[PDB]
Amino acid sequence: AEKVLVTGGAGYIGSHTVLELLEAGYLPVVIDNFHNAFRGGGSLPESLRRVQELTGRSVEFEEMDILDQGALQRLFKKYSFMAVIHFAGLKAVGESVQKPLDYYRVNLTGTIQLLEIMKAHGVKNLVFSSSATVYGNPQYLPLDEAHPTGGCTNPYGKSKFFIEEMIRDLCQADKTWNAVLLRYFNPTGAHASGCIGEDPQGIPNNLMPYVSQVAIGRREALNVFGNDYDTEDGTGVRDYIHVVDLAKGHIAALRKLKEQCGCRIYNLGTGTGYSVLQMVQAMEKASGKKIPYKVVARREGDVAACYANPSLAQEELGWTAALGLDRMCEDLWRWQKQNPSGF
Amino acid sequence: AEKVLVTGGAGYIGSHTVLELLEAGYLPVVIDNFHNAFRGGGSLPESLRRVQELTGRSVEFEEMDILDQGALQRLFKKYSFMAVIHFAGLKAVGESVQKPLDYYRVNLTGTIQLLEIMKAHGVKNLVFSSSATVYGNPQYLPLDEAHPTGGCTNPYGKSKFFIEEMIRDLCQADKTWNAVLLRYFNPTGAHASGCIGEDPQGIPNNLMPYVSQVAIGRREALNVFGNDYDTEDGTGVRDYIHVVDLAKGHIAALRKLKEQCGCRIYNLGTGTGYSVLQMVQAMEKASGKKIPYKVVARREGDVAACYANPSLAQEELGWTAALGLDRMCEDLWRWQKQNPSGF
Ligand SMILES: NC(=O)c1ccc[n+]([C@@H]2O[C@H](COP(=O)([O-])OP(=O)(O)OC[C@H]3O[C@@H](n4cnc5c(N)ncnc54)[C@H](O)[C@@H]3O)[C@@H](O)[C@H]2O)c1
Ligand SMILES: NC(=O)c1ccc[n+]([C@@H]2O[C@H](COP(=O)([O-])OP(=O)(O)OC[C@H]3O[C@@H](n4cnc5c(N)ncnc54)[C@H](O)[C@@H]3O)[C@@H](O)[C@H]2O)c1
Ligand SMILES: CCNC(=O)Nc1cc(C)on1
Ligand SMILES: CCNC(=O)Nc1cc(C)on1
Ligand SMILES: [Cl-]
Repeated sequence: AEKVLVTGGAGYIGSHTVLELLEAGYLPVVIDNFHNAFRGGGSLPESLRRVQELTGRSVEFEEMDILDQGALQRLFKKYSFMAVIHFAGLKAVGESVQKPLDYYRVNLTGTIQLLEIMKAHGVKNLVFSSSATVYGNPQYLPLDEAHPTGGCTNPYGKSKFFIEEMIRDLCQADKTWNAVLLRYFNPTGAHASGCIGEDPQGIPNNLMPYVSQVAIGRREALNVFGNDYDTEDGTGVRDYIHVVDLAKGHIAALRKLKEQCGCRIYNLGTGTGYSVLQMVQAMEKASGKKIPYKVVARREGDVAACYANPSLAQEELGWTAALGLDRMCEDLWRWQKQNPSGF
Repeated sequence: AEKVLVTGGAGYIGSHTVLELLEAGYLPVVIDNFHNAFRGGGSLPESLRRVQELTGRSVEFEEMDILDQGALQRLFKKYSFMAVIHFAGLKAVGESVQKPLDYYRVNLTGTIQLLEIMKAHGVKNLVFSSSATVYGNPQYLPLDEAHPTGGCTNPYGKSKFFIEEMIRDLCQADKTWNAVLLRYFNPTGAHASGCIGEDPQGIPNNLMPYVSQVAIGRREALNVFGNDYDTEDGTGVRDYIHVVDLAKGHIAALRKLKEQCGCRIYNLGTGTGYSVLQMVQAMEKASGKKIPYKVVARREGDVAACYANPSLAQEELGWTAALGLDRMCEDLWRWQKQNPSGF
């Protein structure tokens, strides 16, 4: 009878997490304003319509904006939530630099309003979908939870760090609160059905969607930003986690809340980084297609390598990533091939 | 003609700044929600009614909350502002620890909404009243504008740092913006008339109100947290600026905006810290009263000395603080004697 609110649940990570919630026997209620999700032929976002088909279970959904205080108040009176998993936000790094106020409005004001209504209704159990960009430029590797946070170099990253700090302070002030902050890097891959996945609008900003678009013929060549890094092959080494593993980590965090854990922070990841060229090669193998690329200048603010240590999650969340590079690529490619234009 | 919006202009630093604006020939419009200011017998806050009397000039005033987007929209259509000086916020360091969400809501969401409406109306000139607590615990002294920021532990400090970062990012994204961030420590004293000053606060940020209250006989003794610090007399050395000098610094910042300066950051202060015992002594002299004190243990997290270097402001704002510790004490005492319960 108690429900789990999932904000931004129509999106890439959200929709995968809704599916995992349903399969694990929880009752999700999703809100989304369709900022970055596709509308289906019915009331549901297309992603969540397919989730219903994939699971045989229904998703309760309300189209609303977390910036709408009155809608939030109504939502919290209407449903009895035992916890909230918070994905609603803006997440494009390049757009954040250009439009910082939008990022701070949606991410900060949105989160503060959510926390306020949660507090008002005594829902004091939160999984926050954070970002390992909060660690800033790596001072050692792999990044663990003891590594410094802050000194991010873009508004997106700062907004994530600021939210973490607000949550930490809330939990300090009220020990009844339980919150799990999950830090990870690049979600990749798709549900094994190939029926849902990441559906970028326009030219993709992340590597893997771009590479899949090259493979499918929609793009000519991948731009590789620098090949003179202090890495094995010269290209940037980055951290890629299968979205299904990531979604399962959000479930493990939800369960951790039941232990009355207070404020906890965990990295989610495989513990192994891959270079740009390693991902291209893996996508060529998965796709059976040539993926042309062109080396261009380093991108402002990029470092040689960043990857996370997931040992703490393994020990305290009972969680490990099961899906490796080839699976990420195979699952991405299936989504791409089955859905050449996305939703 | 063009006006200067002063948010939180009914409060202590705000009201003094309004008077300085009037004396310098600007046209102020104040907004305040009376969260921490006293209502007068007419439409104006008592502070601003007395400012009118002091200057012989009128202050326009609207009672509204910076959290109210619709009220902000109406305000910016109603008046034509050339610039905004932003004091509206919560500012009790001790209260922030107990109620962090309120600090983040008012300070962050309030500022974001202000910046958004400013952008929407092409008002791109801001003086932000910041806090030198953004430097965190001193790594060297005196603190200058090159010193690291962030690493504040209290929510108030963090909120101020986060606002600075949002403003910096806004100005990075739009070079047409001009903003001056003013960092200072503890305002004290009062207008020389003795007719305005700081009202009794719930949770003061500094010892001066307590010392004045001991001298007036409202309190028995001052608690001195430690007398074994690495300082000349063993008591903690802290940074105090006369509120009139502070207010004049906000005017200097306003003028700097005309230079199309972009984002600029200046410390304001006298350049010399004062110990607890020096303040006691100075208030004894000013008051002609004995001020008993009791040395108690150090407060966890307190440092021996913390004060700001104001050289950059002299060089680039043409501004110096002229009023010293004795004057701060004399002016505080006059306000206290003329107005034992504030307004
Ligand atoms: N994609 C990544 O690489 C990545 C990495 C680290 C962290 N994250 C975090 O995950 C979350 C985003 O998830 P995603 O990658 O699935 O992106 P996404 O854009 O696919 O999903 C976010 C969802 O939030 C919705 N939304 C946005 N603003 C909203 C608002 N004001 N009210 C209601 N709904 C709103 C969008 O419509 C979208 O459906 C954010 O918290 C982001 O910081 C993403
Ligand atoms: N007093 C200090 O020790 C100190 C030190 C450094 C910086 N500052 C900064 O100075 C400003 C506060 O000035 P002050 O010390 O004169 O305090 P104050 O409380 O006297 O003034 C702040 C004013 O803002 C008003 N206000 C609060 N919330 C508001 C809201 N939501 N909408 C509209 N009005 C609102 C209050 O009613 C008050 O009149 C803040 O920006 C604070 O961070 C103060
Ligand atoms: C989508 C555009 N291409 C890339 O993401 N290329 C990259 C990423 C990194 C790192 O280096 N080149
Ligand atoms: C509560 C009033 N007393 C003080 O503020 N005392 C102090 C302040 C510092 C510093 O050391 N003692
Ligand atoms: Cl369950």
